Amino acid sequence: LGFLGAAGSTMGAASMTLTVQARNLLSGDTHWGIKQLQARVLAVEHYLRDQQLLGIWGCSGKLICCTNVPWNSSWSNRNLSEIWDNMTWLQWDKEISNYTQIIYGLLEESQNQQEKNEQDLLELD
Amino acid sequence: NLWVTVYYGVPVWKDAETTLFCASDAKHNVWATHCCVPTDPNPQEIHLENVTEEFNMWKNNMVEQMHTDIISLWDQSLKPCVKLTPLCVTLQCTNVTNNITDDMRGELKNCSFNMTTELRDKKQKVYSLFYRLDVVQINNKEYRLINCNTSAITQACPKVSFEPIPIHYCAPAGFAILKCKDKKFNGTGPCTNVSTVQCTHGIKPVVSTQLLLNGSLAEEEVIIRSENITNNAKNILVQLNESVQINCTRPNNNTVKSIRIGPGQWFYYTGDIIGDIRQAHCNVSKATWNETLGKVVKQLRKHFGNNTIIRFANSSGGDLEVTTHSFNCGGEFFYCNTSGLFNSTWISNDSITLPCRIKQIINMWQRIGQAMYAPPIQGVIRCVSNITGLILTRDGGSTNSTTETFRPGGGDMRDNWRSELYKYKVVKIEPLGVAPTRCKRRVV
Amino acid sequence: NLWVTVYYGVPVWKDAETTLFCASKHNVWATHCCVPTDPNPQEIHLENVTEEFNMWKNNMVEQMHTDIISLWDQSLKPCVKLTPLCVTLQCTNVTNNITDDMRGELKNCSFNMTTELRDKKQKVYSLFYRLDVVQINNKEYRLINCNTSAITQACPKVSFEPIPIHYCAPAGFAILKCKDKKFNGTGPCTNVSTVQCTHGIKPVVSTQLLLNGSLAEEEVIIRSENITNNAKNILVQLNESVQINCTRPNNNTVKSIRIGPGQWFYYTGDIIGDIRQAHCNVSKATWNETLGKVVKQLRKHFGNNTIIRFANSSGGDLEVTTHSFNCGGEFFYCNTSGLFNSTWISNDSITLPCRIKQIINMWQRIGQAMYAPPIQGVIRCVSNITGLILTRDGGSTNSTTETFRPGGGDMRDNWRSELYKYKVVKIEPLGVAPTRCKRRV
Amino acid sequence: SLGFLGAAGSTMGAASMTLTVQARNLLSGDTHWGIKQLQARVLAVEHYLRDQQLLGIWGCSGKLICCTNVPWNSSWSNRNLSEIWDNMTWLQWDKEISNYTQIIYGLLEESQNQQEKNEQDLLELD
Amino acid sequence: LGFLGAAGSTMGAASMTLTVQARNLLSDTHWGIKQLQARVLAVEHYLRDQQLLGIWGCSGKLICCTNVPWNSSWSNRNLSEIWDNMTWLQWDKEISNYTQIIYGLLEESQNQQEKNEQDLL
Amino acid sequence: NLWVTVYYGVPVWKDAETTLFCASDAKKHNVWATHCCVPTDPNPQEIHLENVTEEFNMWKNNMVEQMHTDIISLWDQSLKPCVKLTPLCVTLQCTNVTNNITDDMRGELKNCSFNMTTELRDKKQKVYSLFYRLDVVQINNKEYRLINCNTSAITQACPKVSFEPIPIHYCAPAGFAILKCKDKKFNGTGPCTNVSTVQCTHGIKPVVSTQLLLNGSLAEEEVIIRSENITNNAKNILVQLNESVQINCTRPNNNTVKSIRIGPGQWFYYTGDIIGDIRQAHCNVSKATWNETLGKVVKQLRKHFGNNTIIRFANSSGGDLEVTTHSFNCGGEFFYCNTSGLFNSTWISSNDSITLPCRIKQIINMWQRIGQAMYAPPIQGVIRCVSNITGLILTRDGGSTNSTTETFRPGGGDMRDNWRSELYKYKVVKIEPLGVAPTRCKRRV
Ligand SMILES: *[C@@H]1O[C@H](CO)[C@@H](O[C@@H]2O[C@H](CO)[C@@H](O[C@@H]3O[C@H](CO[C@H]4O[C@H](CO)[C@@H](O)[C@H](O)[C@@H]4O)[C@@H](O)[C@H](O[C@H]4O[C@H](CO)[C@@H](O)[C@H](O)[C@@H]4O)[C@@H]3O)[C@H](O)[C@H]2NC(C)=O)[C@H](O)[C@H]1NC(C)=O
Ligand SMILES: *[C@@H]1O[C@H](CO)[C@@H](O[C@@H]2O[C@H](CO)[C@@H](O[C@@H]3O[C@H](CO[C@H]4O[C@H](CO)[C@@H](O)[C@H](O)[C@@H]4O)[C@@H](O)[C@H](O[C@H]4O[C@H](CO)[C@@H](O)[C@H](O)[C@@H]4O)[C@@H]3O)[C@H](O)[C@H]2NC(C)=O)[C@H](O)[C@H]1NC(C)=O
Ligand SMILES: *[C@@H]1O[C@H](CO)[C@@H](O[C@@H]2O[C@H](CO)[C@@H](O)[C@H](O)[C@H]2NC(C)=O)[C@H](O)[C@H]1NC(C)=O
Ligand SMILES: *[C@@H]1O[C@H](CO)[C@@H](O)[C@H](O)[C@H]1NC(C)=O
Ligand SMILES: *[C@@H]1O[C@H](CO)[C@@H](O)[C@H](O)[C@H]1NC(C)=O
Ligand SMILES: *[C@@H]1O[C@H](CO)[C@@H](O)[C@H](O)[C@H]1NC(C)=O
Ligand SMILES: *[C@@H]1O[C@H](CO)[C@@H](O)[C@H](O)[C@H]1NC(C)=O
Ligand SMILES: *[C@@H]1O[C@H](CO)[C@@H](O)[C@H](O)[C@H]1NC(C)=O
Ligand SMILES: *[C@@H]1O[C@H](CO)[C@@H](O)[C@H](O)[C@H]1NC(C)=O
Ligand SMILES: *[C@@H]1O[C@H](CO)[C@@H](O)[C@H](O)[C@H]1NC(C)=O
Ligand SMILES: *[C@@H]1O[C@H](CO)[C@@H](O)[C@H](O)[C@H]1NC(C)=O
Ligand SMILES: *[C@@H]1O[C@H](CO)[C@@H](O)[C@H](O)[C@H]1NC(C)=O
Ligand SMILES: *[C@@H]1O[C@H](CO)[C@@H](O)[C@H](O)[C@H]1NC(C)=O
Ligand SMILES: *[C@@H]1O[C@H](CO)[C@@H](O)[C@H](O)[C@H]1NC(C)=O
Ligand SMILES: *[C@@H]1O[C@H](CO)[C@@H](O)[C@H](O)[C@H]1NC(C)=O
Ligand SMILES: *[C@@H]1O[C@H](CO)[C@@H](O)[C@H](O)[C@H]1NC(C)=O
Ligand SMILES: *[C@@H]1O[C@H](CO)[C@@H](O)[C@H](O)[C@H]1NC(C)=O
Repeated sequence: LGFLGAAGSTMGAASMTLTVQARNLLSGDTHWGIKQLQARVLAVEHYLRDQQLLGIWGCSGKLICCTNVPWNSSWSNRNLSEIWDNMTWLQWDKEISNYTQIIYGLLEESQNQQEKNEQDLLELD
Repeated sequence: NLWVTVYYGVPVWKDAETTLFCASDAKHNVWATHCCVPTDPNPQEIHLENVTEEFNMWKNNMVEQMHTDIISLWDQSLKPCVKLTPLCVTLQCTNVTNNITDDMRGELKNCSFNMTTELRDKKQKVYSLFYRLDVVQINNKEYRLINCNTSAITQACPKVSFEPIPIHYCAPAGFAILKCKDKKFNGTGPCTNVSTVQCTHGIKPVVSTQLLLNGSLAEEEVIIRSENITNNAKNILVQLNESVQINCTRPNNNTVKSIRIGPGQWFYYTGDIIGDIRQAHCNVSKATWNETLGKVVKQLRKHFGNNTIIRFANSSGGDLEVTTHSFNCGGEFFYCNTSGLFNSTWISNDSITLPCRIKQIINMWQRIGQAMYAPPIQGVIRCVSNITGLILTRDGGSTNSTTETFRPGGGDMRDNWRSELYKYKVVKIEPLGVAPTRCKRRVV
Repeated sequence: NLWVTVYYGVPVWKDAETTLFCASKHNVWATHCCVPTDPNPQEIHLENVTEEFNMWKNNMVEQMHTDIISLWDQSLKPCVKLTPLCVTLQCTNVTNNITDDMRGELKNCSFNMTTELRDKKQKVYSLFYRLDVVQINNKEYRLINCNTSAITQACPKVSFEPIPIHYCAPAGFAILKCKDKKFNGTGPCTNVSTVQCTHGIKPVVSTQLLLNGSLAEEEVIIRSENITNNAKNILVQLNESVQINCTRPNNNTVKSIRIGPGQWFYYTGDIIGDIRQAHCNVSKATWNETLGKVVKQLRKHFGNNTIIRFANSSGGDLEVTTHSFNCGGEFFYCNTSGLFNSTWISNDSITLPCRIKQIINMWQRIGQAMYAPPIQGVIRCVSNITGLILTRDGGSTNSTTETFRPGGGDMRDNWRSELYKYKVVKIEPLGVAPTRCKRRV
Repeated sequence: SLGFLGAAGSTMGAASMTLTVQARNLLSGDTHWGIKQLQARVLAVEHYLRDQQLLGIWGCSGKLICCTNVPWNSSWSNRNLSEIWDNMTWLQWDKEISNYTQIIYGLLEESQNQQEKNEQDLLELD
Repeated sequence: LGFLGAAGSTMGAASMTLTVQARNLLSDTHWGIKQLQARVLAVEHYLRDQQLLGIWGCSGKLICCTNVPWNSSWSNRNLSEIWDNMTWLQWDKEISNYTQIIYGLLEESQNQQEKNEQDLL
Repeated sequence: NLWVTVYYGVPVWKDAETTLFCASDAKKHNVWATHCCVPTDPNPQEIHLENVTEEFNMWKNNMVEQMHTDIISLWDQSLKPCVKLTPLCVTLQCTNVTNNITDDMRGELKNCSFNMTTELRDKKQKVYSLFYRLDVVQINNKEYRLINCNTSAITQACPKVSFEPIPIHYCAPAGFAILKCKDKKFNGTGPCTNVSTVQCTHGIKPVVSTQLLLNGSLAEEEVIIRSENITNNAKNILVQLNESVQINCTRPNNNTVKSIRIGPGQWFYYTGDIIGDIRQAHCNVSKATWNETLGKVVKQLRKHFGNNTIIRFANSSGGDLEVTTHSFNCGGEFFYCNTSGLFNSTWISSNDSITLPCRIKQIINMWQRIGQAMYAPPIQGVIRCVSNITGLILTRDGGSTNSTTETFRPGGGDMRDNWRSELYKYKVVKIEPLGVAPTRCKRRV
C-alpha cells in the first residue's frame, strides 16, 4: 500500500511498512515566501531531532532495534500475544502516553553505560 | 522476557497545526497567479482501513488560514493600482430624471467636479453618475464621497480578475490531510470511513452573505450543521442535496469613460446609460424555492420537534452589508433584497423576483480603514449561479409556543469556507515509538 | 605508544558573535518580544572555571542599538504624516498668567490646514514651545524641521514605556555571566555561570545620568575602558539609588483635527490655570553624600592627594547639554548644573528647571523627525538614578587639582551597564586527545 | 548531573560521561526579523551537519568516544597521559594545544580511506 | 588531487577522489531570501542522499556492496570495460535511467535483512 | 555472478539552473560594490580536466538571464530612497537658446521657466533653467511639458551614487560548479574539448550599451563571429574583435549646475548656465584603425558567406533614439551617438579620426522599460571618457536573391546579448554524488 495504509495494521503487520513511512518524511510575495521557507526549515529540524535521538540511543542504523532497557510494569501490563497481532499500533500508541521521557532517559543511560564499558574493556591493553 | 524495542517509520500521527500552501491549475487572475503550483493530483487517494477519527469543523484552523490568506491576496493585488485620493472634493449633484421608473426614483445622481490632471497647474471639469449608496450630502446641493471622512479609496486595476477558481490546499512534508467520507456527517462526528491525501479538493472562494453560492451539494439529504443547536446566537449552516438555480442581472447598458488624472493614473467613469432605467433583479423558481425550504424544514424539525411550526421571516434591521444578500456578479457588487424568499410558515412556473441595488464603494471584509472602488462595467451584466446552501439564525425570545422563527443570518466570511471544508483535518506524522518486546540488545 | 582518539560532545567553547532573540497591551516592546521566557532561570554555576570578560567589546551592546532603532522606525511607519502642516505660521507671544520663568517660552500660533476635503481649508490655533518653532522673517514662523526632514506624528495609542527585556541564545550558543563582585569590567572573572537568557534589562533611554538600572551592590563602582585617556567616558554605577520627583505642572487641554481621511492631528489646545516651569526635585543631602562616595572611589584611580571639583556641562545642543528623558510620554530637558558645583579636599531638596520639546530628532539621526502629540492634564513621575556618565574635564597640567564634568554620549553606553555581566560563546563539540587504544580491526 | 557545560570543571576523563548532554543541546527545541530568525536556524543546522559529516568521514559515526588507527604525534603534544586525563579539563586541553587541527583531520581522512579500500578488496575475494 | 579533478579517470581509478567530493558538499530582503532558499535546498539534497544510503543499508560506508543481483538487461557491458576503461560520466550515460529500479531492489534487500535479524535475536 | 555496488562521491553532474551569488574585490558609494559585499577569494581555483568533453550553448544560458534579472533589480533598488520629482511637472514656458549658440548645437537647448513648490506648502519659487529639447514636448503661445510627464513618475537619481561598472564575479553555491571552455577558437554553440572547473567566473563589468560592445573580453586569435542561427536574418550577430579600438568621447561645454530645495530635505539639481563655447557632443575613432578592423570582420564573415561575395555596410533601421544610436553612459551622462559614420563602405572580393555627433538627454526610460523613468542630475564640468570597443552587434538584412551582395547593419535588441558575449564560455552544473555499478562482492549474512 502507500503512505499510512498501515493505519489499521497490527503492530506485527506494521513492521513491513516502516520504509514507506520513512521515505516520505524528507521533502516532496514576501510573506508567502517566508512562510513556506519556515515550513521547510521546521521539517528539517524535526527530522534531525529524530535522527539525533536514535543516534544517542544507539539505534541509528536500523528501522527496528532491540535496546538494552527492560520493560516496566508501571508502563504497561499486557502479554506478547496481546500486543502482537492482537493490537492495532495506533491504539498501542495512545496507551503509552506520558512515558515518553521516562523511556528516553532510560535509553540514553543504558547506551551511555554500554559505550563506556566497551571503551574500558575492548579497547584495553 | 520484558524488554524495550524501538521503531522508526511507524504509521502514527497527532492532531496538528501547520501552514498549508495553495495550488491550482487549468488571464490576469489573482488566484491563478498566486497558487502557482501545478497540482495534477493523480495519486492522491489512500484509503485507511479500520480507522475512526474525531473531526470538528468548528475548530478548523484551515478556515482561519483561508480567511487570512484570502484577505492577504486581496490586499496585495490592489497595492499596485491607482489611488483615488485626489477625488475627495466637494461634489455638486442634481437628480437623474430621464427615463426612470418608480423603483429607481432618486436612485441615481448626476454629479460634477473640478479634478486635477497631468500638470499640477491644470484642472478639468468632469461629469459622472452615481448610485446614492456611494454619496453623502454635505449639509444645487453639495455632496462628498462616503469614504472621505474615514480613509482613502483605491481603484481596482481593470485587468485583474478576482473570479474564484478551485483552489487545492497542499500539505508540507511531515503533514497529511485527513478526510471524512460520511454522507450523514454533521461536522463533529467520529467518522468511521477515513482516507488521506497529500493535497485536497479544489474548492473555489465564492464570497456571499445570506445564501451560499457555487459550493458542493450534500449527497443524500439536506444537512443542518450548527456548533450549538440549542444556542440561538449561532449561524446555522444548511447544506442542500439539490441546487437552486438563480439568474441575476443588471439590465442597464452602461457607457464607460476614462480620464487620466496623473502620469499614468486613470480613473473610470460611469458615463451615461443606454435604455430605460431599471433596478437590478435576481430570479428564483417559486416552486423550486418552496420544495427547497420544505426539505430544510423537515430536517430542521427533526432537531426542533415534528409538531413544531416554523416561521421564516426576513432579515433583521442593520447595515446594507448585513441585511442584504451581497455578491460579486461579473465584477459588479450586488446588494439584493431577500425578504421575498422568507414570507412562509410551515405546519404539519413563476419566479420570485428580488429587487437589487448596486454599490461601487466596498468596505470589503468589513475592515474599516480601507475601501475599494469598483470601476463601472461597460454594457449589461448577466450571471447564473447555484444556491447550494444558506445561513440561518434562531430568533430566540420564545414563549414555549413550539413555533420557532428563523431569520436569515450573516457574519464574516469564515463560515463560508468552514462549510465547504467541514470534512477535512490536518495531522502531523510521528515516526518513532517503542514496544514491550522480549528481545534484549545482544551485546558482548 | 599513544593513539589518536576523538570525542563528540566535548564541553568547550569559543568567543563568538551571533544574534540573540528577544523574549519577555499596545506597547511596542510587548508587541515585539511576544516570545515569553521560561519561568525557570536554569543557571548552572561552574566549578573550577575562570573566564575573560571585556565589557567595552561586548557586541550585545551593538545588537541592542540596532534593535531599538528598528522598533522605533517600525512603530512610526503606519502613523499620520504631518508634512501637510509645513506652512507659514503667524505667531505672537503668550503673555497672560506668566511668572516670567517662562517669558516668551510659549507662543500662540495660527495657520490654514487642509481638512479631509482637498478644497476646504481651516484656520487652527495652537500653542507651541520655542524649541519647536523658528522665525522665517504677528511674525512669520515655521516648524524647526520643515527645511530638513519629514515629520511623523507618533500614534497616541502606542506606548513606548520600557519593560524588562531578556535576550536568549540560539541553539549552539550559550551565555556566560561574570558576577564577580567589584569587577572593573575587564579581564579574568572567577564567579562564572552559564545561562540560557539574560535577566530582564529595562531599555530606559536617557542622557547624562542613567535611570532605573542595576546597582553596584556593595560599593560604588567606577568603570572605564582607559582611566588615563580623557577621550573615554566614565561609567559610574551607584551602589544605592537616588530618587528624583519630576513634573510638568501645567494642566493642559488636548484638541484634535482631521487633516485628511482618517488622519488626525493632536495639539496643545489651551492651558488651564496659570503657567509654571517644568522641574525635577533631588534631595541635596542624598546627592551630596552620593557625590562624596563617587569621589572616594575616583581617588583609587587618580590619587588620594588630589583635589576634585565637579563642573557643569560643556556646550552643545539641547540633547547634549541637558539631561534628557521621557516622562509620561513627554520629552524633558533638564538643567543639572545645580548638581555639579562642589569641591572635595583631602528635606532640603534642589529643584532643577526643565524644558519641554515636541519635535524630536531621535538617536542623533537626521531625516526622520518625530512629533510628540500632547498630553492632557499634569505630568508627574519619580525615577531612580542608578549611575552617571562622567568625563574628566582634561587639560591637566598635573596641577594636583582635577575636575570631572558630566558627560553623555551614544545610547550604547547606557546598555553597556546592564550588559556588563554577559558574554556569548559558541559551542565546539569536537575534540582530539592521545590514548592507549588503537582502533580494533 | 549538572547539565549543559556543567562539565566545564570536570577532568577530560570525567567529562566523557557528559558527552551525551552536550550533544542534546546542539539542536533547537516584520520581514527583517523573520529573515534573521531563519538565518539563525539554518546556520545551526549547517554546523550540526558538518560535524556529523566529518565523523562519518573519519569512521567514528554513531560514537561519542572513538579509537582511531592513527598514532599520536609527540610534536603536537608531549605530556604525561595521566596528567592529560586526570589533571586537565577539556577547555584547558583545547587551549593547551589550539593547533594541528588540519593535520589531524587529514590523517583521519586518509586512514579511513585506507580501511575502506582494504575491506572492499577483501570482500570481493570472499 | 582536487574537487572533481579526475573527471576523465576510469571508474575504478576514481575511487581515490570520492572523499574530496563528499567534503565539499556542505557550506535587501529579496536578496536575503534567495540565499536562504539556496541554503535550504542544498541541505535537502544532502539529506536525501543520506536517507537513501540509510534505507539501503549503506549509510556507514562510502563504498557499499549490496545483495541485489546485477541485471544484464540494465547493462551487458563487462567489468573489464566498466572499471578499467569507462569513466563515471560515460557510465552514467549508460545507466540508461534504471536507477530507480535498483533503488527499489536495494530497499527490499535491506528490509529482508533487518527483519530476519530481529527474528533471530 | 554479479551484484550491485553503491558509491557515494561519484564525479558526475547534470545541467542545472540555480542562482549564483555576487562577489567583488577589496577595492566610495559604488552601487555594484554596495550590493556585492561578498569579497572574492584572493586565491581562485581552476582545475583543468584531463580526458574531458562537454557541450556549451550560450544561446540558452541562465547565467545571462540571472545577470539581467539582478541588474534590473539593483538599479531599481538603488533609486528607491531618492527624491521624486513628481511636483516638477507644471506648465513650462520656453524660448529657444539661439543667442549664444553656433548653428551646430543651435536649437538643442531651450531656456525654460516654471513656478515650483518650495520647502513650505504656501510658497512657490520661480525657477528657470536650461534643458535639452529631447526632454521637452510642446503642449500648444510657447507651452511645454516634460516628455515623460504623461507616462510615469520621474525619480531623480541620488547624486552621490556611482554606477561605474566594476568587475563582478559570479560564484557557485555548494553543490554546484562552473565549467568553462578554454578552446582558443570556438563559437560556444556546441561541444568543447579544453574544459576546466572553477568556483567563480572571471569578473565581468556590467557595462550597458547598444550596438557596440565596450570594455569587454577581447578575442585572442582572430575575429570570432557567432550567432544562434547563421542563416536566420532576424537574429543578432555578435562580433568579437581580437584588437580593441580606442574611442575618445566628449561633452565639450563647461556648464554651471544649480540646485534648489523643493521640500524638507529634498534637493533638485538642474543646469544653470554655460560658460564659454557651446558645441555638440561627439566621439573620435581612428579611421585607419576602423577600416582595418572592419576589414578583419569582413574576412571573418566571408568564411560563412563565400569567396565571391560583396559585403556592404549600411546604417541601422530608423526608430527610437534609444534603438537607433550607440547609446552609452559617459562620465555619468547619457549619450546617444550617431552610427552612420562607421557603416557606409562596401568590401569587394593625424589618423583622420572619424568624428560622430552625440545627443544628450536627461530623462531616461531605463532598461527599455516603459512606465518608469529616471532623471539624470546634470554633471558639473566638461566631460571626457575614453573607452575600448571590443565587439560589435550587427544584423544581416537577408531577403537574398543570391546576388552575392549582402548588407549588414548595426542593430540592437535586448541588452542581454551584451552579457551573452561575456558569458559565452561558461556553464553551470549540479553535482550528483550517487551512482551504482556491477560488482563481484556480496554482503556477509
Ligand atoms: C457560478 O459558476 C458560474 C459558471 O462558471 C459563473 O458564471 C460565469 O461568470 C463569468 C464572469 O461573469 C463569465 O465569464 C465572462 O463572459 C463574458 C461573455 O462571454 C461570452 O462569449 C464567450 C466566448 O468568447 C462564451 O464562452 C461565454 O459563455 C459568453 O457567451 C466575457 O465578456 C467576460 O470577459 C471579461 O474578461 C476579459 C478578460 O479575460 C475582458 O477582456 C472582458 O472585457 C470582460 O471583462 C467573461 O469571460 C462566464 O461566461 C459565466 N459562465 C457561464 C456558464 O455562464 C458564476 O459567476 C459563478 N457564481 C459565483 C457567485 O461566483
Ligand atoms: C572603459 O574603461 C575606462 C577606464 O579607463 C573608462 O573610462 C574611465 O571612466 C571613469 C569613470 O568616469 C573615470 O574615472 C573618473 O575620472 C574622473 C577624471 O579625473 C581624472 O584624474 C583623477 C586624478 O586623481 C584620476 O583619479 C581619475 O581616474 C581621472 O584620471 C574623476 O573626476 C572621477 O572621479 C569622480 O567621479 C567618480 C565616479 O565614480 C567619483 O567616485 C569620485 O568621487 C569623483 O566624483 C573618476 O575617477 C576614468 O578616469 C576613465 N578613464 C580614463 C580614460 O581616464 C570607460 O568609461 C569605460 N567604458 C565605458 C563603457 O564607460
Ligand atoms: C587521461 O588519459 C591518459 C592516456 O591517454 C592517462 O594516462 C595514464 O597514466 C597512467 C599513470 O598515471 C599509466 O599507468 C596509464 O598506462 C596511462 N594511460 C595510457 C593509455 O597510456 C591519464 O591518466 C588520464 N587522465 C585522467 C585524469 O584520468
Ligand atoms: C483491516 O481489517 C481487515 C479484517 O477485517 C484486515 O484484513 C486488513 O488487513 C486490516 N487493515 C490493515 C491496514 O491492516
Ligand atoms: C517502574 O517505575 C516505577 C515508578 O513508577 C519505579 O519505582 C520502578 O523502580 C520502575 N521499575 C523498573 C523495572 O523500571
Ligand atoms: C497520561 O496521564 C493522564 C493523566 O490524567 C491520563 O489521563 C492518560 O490516560 C495517561 N496516558 C496513558 C497512560 O497512556
Ligand atoms: C450550548 O449547548 C449547551 C448544551 O447543549 C446548552 O445547554 C446551551 O444552552 C447552548 N447554548 C446556549 C447559550 O443556549
Ligand atoms: C423585512 O421586512 C420589513 C417589512 O417592511 C422591513 O421593514 C425590513 O427592513 C426588512 N428587513 C430588514 C432589513 O429589516
Ligand atoms: C516675545 O518673547 C520673546 C522671547 O524670545 C521676546 O524676545 C519678545 O520681546 C517677546 N515679545 C513681546 C510681544 O513682548
Ligand atoms: C488663510 O487664508 C487667507 C486668504 O485670504 C489669509 O488672509 C489668512 O491670513 C490665512 N490664515 C492663516 C491663519 O494663515
Ligand atoms: C590610555 O590612553 C593614553 C593615550 O591616549 C595612554 O597614555 C594611557 O597609558 C592609557 N591608559 C590605560 C589605562 O591604558
Ligand atoms: C489666570 O488664573 C486664574 C486663576 O486660576 C484664572 O481664573 C484666569 O482665567 C487665568 N487667566 C488666563 C488668561 O488664563
Ligand atoms: C597555533 O599555531 C600558530 C602558529 O604560529 C600559533 O601562532 C598559535 O599560537 C597556535 N595556537 C595556540 C594558541 O597554541
Ligand atoms: C568484455 O569486453 C571486453 C572488451 O571487449 C573484453 O576485453 C573482455 O574480455 C570481455 N569479457 C571479459 C569480462 O573478459
Ligand atoms: C526658437 O524660438 C525662437 C524664439 O526667439 C524662434 O525665433 C526660433 O525660430 C525658434 N526655433 C525653432 C526651430 O523652433
Ligand atoms: C535556423 O536553422 C535551421 C537549421 O538548424 C535552418 O534550416 C533554418 O532555415 C534557420 N532559420 C532561418 C530563418 O534561416
Ligand atoms: C576559396 O574557398 C576555399 C574553400 O572552398 C577556401 O579554403 C579559400 O580560402 C577561399 N579563398 C578565397 C580567396 O576566399
